[PDB]
Amino acid sequence: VLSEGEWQLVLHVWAKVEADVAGHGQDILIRLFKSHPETLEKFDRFKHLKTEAEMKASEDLKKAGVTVLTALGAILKKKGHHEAELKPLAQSHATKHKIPIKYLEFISEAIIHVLHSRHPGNFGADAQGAMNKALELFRKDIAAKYKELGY
Ligand code: HEM
Repeated sequence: VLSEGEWQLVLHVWAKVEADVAGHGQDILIRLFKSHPETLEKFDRFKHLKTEAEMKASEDLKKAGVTVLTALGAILKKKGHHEAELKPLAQSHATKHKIPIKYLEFISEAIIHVLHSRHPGNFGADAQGAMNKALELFRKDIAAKYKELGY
């Protein structure tokens, strides 16, 4: 459970992302792919991309970044009341895309990495704490649906 002050922090951080959704989302996916190459293999849509330059130049990767962050942004703004929004993502990711929960931990770390990279001196220690908590809560709640389905 996050406090109100912690959710306020999360959403102030998210306001930074909303100023350049496609940029943050592309950066997040690139970091994920480069740090954890097994993640890229799950995307028939992107597995042609070999080099970071190709990833950076991929307009479709930007579009995927918008899609991901649009969904995560809406989720965060529910401030934990996100059962309706998580259900379809659990189903798709566990059963169709075959994404292990470990890879959600990896994308969570990518988010923190990219926020630090883009906002040096402006991503506060309190904010990092709160954002970690929010992402932990998301993973816990998705993980429960995975467990249900045998994943
Ligand atoms: C914050 C975490 C995540 C969010 C909010 C998210 C959100 C989404 C959304 C909204 C879609 C499109 C709708 C759907 O199929 O359900 C999608 C598709 C997909 N996601 Fe995720 N995702 C996340 C993490 C991951 C991770 C970590 C991976 C892989 C390592 C992954 C792999 C995929 C794949 C393969 C697709 C289908 C892409 C396509 O072929 O168009 N997702 N995701």
